[PDB]
Amino acid sequence: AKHLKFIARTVMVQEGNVESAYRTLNRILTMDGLIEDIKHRRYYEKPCRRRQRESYERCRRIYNMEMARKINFLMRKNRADPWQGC
Amino acid sequence: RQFSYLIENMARDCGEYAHTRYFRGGMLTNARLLFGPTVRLPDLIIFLHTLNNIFEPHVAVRDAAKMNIPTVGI
Amino acid sequence: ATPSLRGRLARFGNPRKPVLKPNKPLILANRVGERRREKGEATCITEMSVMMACWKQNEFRDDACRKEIQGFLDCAARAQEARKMRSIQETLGESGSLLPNKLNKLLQRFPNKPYLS
Amino acid sequence: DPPPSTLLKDYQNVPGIEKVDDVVKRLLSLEMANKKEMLKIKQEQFMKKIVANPEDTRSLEARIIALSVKIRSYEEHLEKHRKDKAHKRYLLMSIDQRKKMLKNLRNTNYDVFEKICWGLGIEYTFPP
Amino acid sequence: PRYELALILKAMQRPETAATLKRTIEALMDRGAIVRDLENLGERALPYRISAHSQQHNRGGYFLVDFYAPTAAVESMVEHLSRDIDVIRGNIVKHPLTQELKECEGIVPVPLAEKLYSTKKR
Amino acid sequence: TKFSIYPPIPGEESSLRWAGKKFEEIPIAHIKASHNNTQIQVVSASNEPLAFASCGTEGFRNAKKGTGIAAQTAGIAAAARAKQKGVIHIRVVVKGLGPGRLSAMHGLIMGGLEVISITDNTPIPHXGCRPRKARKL
Amino acid sequence: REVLQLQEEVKNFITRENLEARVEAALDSRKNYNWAITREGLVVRPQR
Amino acid sequence: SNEDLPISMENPYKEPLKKCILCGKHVDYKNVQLLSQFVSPFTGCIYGRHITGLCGKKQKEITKAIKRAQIMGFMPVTYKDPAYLKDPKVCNIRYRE
Amino acid sequence: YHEDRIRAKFYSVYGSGQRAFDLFNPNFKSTCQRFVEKYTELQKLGETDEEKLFVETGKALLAEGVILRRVG
RNA sequence: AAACUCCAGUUGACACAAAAUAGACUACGAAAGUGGCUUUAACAUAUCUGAACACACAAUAGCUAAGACCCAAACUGGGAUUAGAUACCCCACUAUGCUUAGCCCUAAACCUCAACAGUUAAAUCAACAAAACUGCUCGCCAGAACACUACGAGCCACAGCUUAAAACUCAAA
Ligand code: FES
Ligand SMILES: [K+]
Ligand SMILES: [K+]
Ligand SMILES: [K+]
Ligand SMILES: [Mg+2]
Ligand SMILES: [Mg+2]
Ligand SMILES: [Mg+2]
Ligand SMILES: [Mg+2]
Ligand SMILES: [Mg+2]
Ligand SMILES: [Mg+2]
Ligand SMILES: [Mg+2]
Ligand SMILES: [Mg+2]
Ligand SMILES: [Mg+2]
Ligand SMILES: [Mg+2]
Ligand SMILES: [Mg+2]
Ligand SMILES: [Mg+2]
Ligand SMILES: [Mg+2]
Ligand SMILES: [Mg+2]
Ligand SMILES: [Mg+2]
Repeated sequence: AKHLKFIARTVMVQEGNVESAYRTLNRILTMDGLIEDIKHRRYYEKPCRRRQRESYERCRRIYNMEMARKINFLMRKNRADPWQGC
Repeated sequence: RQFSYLIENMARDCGEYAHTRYFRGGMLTNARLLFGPTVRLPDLIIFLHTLNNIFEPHVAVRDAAKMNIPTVGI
Repeated sequence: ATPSLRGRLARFGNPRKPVLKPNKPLILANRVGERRREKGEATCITEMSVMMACWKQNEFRDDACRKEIQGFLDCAARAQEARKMRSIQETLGESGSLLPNKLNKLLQRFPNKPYLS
Repeated sequence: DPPPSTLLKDYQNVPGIEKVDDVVKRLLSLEMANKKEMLKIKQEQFMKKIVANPEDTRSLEARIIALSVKIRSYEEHLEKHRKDKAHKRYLLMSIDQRKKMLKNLRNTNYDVFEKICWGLGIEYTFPP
Repeated sequence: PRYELALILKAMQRPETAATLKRTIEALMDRGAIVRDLENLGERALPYRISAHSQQHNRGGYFLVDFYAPTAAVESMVEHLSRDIDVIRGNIVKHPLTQELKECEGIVPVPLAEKLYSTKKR
Repeated sequence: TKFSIYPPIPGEESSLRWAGKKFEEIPIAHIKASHNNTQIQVVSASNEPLAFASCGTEGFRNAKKGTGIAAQTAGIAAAARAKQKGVIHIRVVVKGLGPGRLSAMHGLIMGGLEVISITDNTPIPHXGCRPRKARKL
Repeated sequence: REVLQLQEEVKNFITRENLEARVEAALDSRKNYNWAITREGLVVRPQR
Repeated sequence: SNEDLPISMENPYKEPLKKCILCGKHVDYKNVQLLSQFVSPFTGCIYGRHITGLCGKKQKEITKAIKRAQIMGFMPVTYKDPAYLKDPKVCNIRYRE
Repeated sequence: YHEDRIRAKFYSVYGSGQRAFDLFNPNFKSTCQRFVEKYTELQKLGETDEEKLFVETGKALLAEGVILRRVG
């Protein structure tokens, strides 16, 4: 309200491509966490519930990043069987 | 499996026996049912690899001991 | 980098209060989840809303709304074929990073070992 | 309390501190320092006044003096912060730990126990 | 102790800015402060609009005053700046150069936590 | 010169122009995309109102207002009244995550207006008023 | 060593005598605290 | 005994510990140029250490400096100051496809 | 091993040699091993300084025709 | 549907309310708790355990008195649903959540895992959970239900809190 306008959360359109500008804006707001933040703020999340959600989301990140790390580590072994028939 | 062919040939050349394939449950502890009541089991089992393909001990290591068969193993 | 797990769980020897309260053991399974079918939505409504606009102005006379009708008709045909295309490429995995079925056979060969042998 | 013009414990024994500009004396005095610097001067005065060896900080005498200075600081803090329950707990615990020191000093060295009580103005009381 | 006064002044002409700085440094001295230096950071657009003393401000002159003062002078000086109509925003912080930065050897890697779960077969 | 997605900063000397007008001079289309409605107001750079349309002013009622096609219709209506007043290029400022967030922008384009930028101004309190309690569904 | 260094600095401190002169001298000067860091850990001073 | 036996010592090939780009440098709330390199251009949001690559000590120093600078009148809150958009990109994040 | 300190410094100063290791030859000698052997010989001649014993070793090899391109 | 229509949108001025991002950090505090900024004061114990006979604390709700009041919100009213709907869904609004000064002293106050010291070898080990143990000390427990109850006692508590049984009943829990 006291800041300058048309600087924050502003994406310029190129060659009249408004779809790509909106997708870029939506991608910006998503990566910075604003879209998920806006949604969680529609109704009050009681602190006990917020702490449980944060714990769940942090455990999911650890599991997902460790499973992804194992997938990338083993992907080289997806090559054809070198000893087929034995 | 990199050495299955090599090991199978070494056994045939020395006049002995090789089992480099998937090991089916009970080859040793249930041999009489699988082969016959008069089947003679091995007197010595030599493991050139003691682990299976999921990095666990080959089941025959435990089953060789159950049948009181001495094992040589790398 | 995976977030740290040191001192995060309620355990003997850990003085602080627990940071994480996992309802499931933080241990990698030998399988990944199945490809989740994406929520479908009504399509071609933009073309459907141009056809139904001319009708309102042309007393629902198809003779005056030919170009808009032909647009909506073609758009529905493209979306009908597009679903047929996607389905084939989804099963083939032409665009997927890997198929859960193929990615689980690979994990079967290198199973996570939470126990001693 | 020591005068504000008092020099800091670190700068009191540097050679030539008495010939520096007055401005430099203000910047090295208690007036320009936090209260913890004033408490170090109070602890030093009590040590020389009471303990036989003012350099031995691990003796039971020095600990009673060190803890007694902390107790007076908490009492002054709580005079201005009467709803500070955290520091009120620290005061009551510190008083309980000084009594445990004074008890052990009375049992081991009575002559020193008497000098500590006179020097610090402590009236030892037997528990009920 | 040593403090740093971050002073944003109303955008004014050179004569009124000098009178405001002198009036502010004298207030520090009247409270027992030893003023060490005065630095001009330049007049610039504020990061946002600031309302101060029934006026709206979009530009301001950024100044720093490095000084030593007794702990009791800080509270009394903050009250003085709140009444000066030529000051947009003034904050007194502990001088950053007093805090000595500890040496750092580098990033110590954290190994994946082990033995979180018993090795029994599940 | 390469394209910059960052808008031109007022007071600096940019070369971008739209019908001879600078970015600071392009009118603004304010889209309020609510959960049950979408409101579109086009204003000049001096904050003069030029056109207003919402799903309710376009004859939609109750749950039909909270649809994409209802917002698209509101966009076309606002574009038509704005085009008569001399508006071609607009800066879009959308606040809210309602269903007509993107559809309201399409209607502005189908109505003859050219969108040169998109701005999100969805209010996010940084700590603010306590929202209503969660629903039991 | 700290008392010696401090004794020299006090010569350049502001007093009621040089206050007006030090104010005018400050209004003519500019102090810049801005600088940027690079991916290599190098400081990039401003172009002034 | 025997000369060829291994000897006890510390790893001679051990690599020096890695350092953050700000290791050994002072983080001041008045250096808005540096602080601006760790906030989002579009939203002004402070980047987490997984994006900035800073160590824990400097992530805290940067965070505390930003919050101080913002409320003291040195740094904008809702966007990165456009003056600093052309500074070196030290954060690992890409917003364009 | 004691020579591991010499190998760590050699790799830092001169990097890995552009010559390729042949781990099949049981008597293979790399540029680093050649440096270590000369470094050991000069130490047995009574020299005890480390920074001096390292600079003289490089010169000896250059005289023998060895290519030592400093990394930096 | 009811409700508002001195309503809604843009812009400007404008908090005794709450504190995005940072935080993928795991820090501080005895616990309860503590994540906007600044400053002042400031985080007991140079053996350990130790007060249910004391002392000092103790989320939320609540009480007394005087204030503030954006938003949320028991109760209550209205709308809708329903066989009914004293609910769930929608709207409005109060106590209350805030501050000051005093009370109240309770939580699944649970990380249901006591403090201090030590160990990883032997028998590893009912099951599950967060692997199994040693030394020492305090607190606590001894079938279910009756019973967070009765009586007595203490207490700023008067529909309260703490301490806390018995009879009858069952072969289980
Ligand atoms: S790694 Fe040294 S301060 Fe960051
Ligand atoms: K956070
Ligand atoms: K905040
Ligand atoms: K619990
Ligand atoms: Mg222990
Ligand atoms: Mg559970
Ligand atoms: Mg004790
Ligand atoms: Mg309470
Ligand atoms: Mg209350
Ligand atoms: Mg309300
Ligand atoms: Mg009220
Ligand atoms: Mg408040
Ligand atoms: Mg709790
Ligand atoms: Mg308990
Ligand atoms: Mg205990
Ligand atoms: Mg019982
Ligand atoms: Mg109860
Ligand atoms: Mg009772
Ligand atoms: Mg009673």
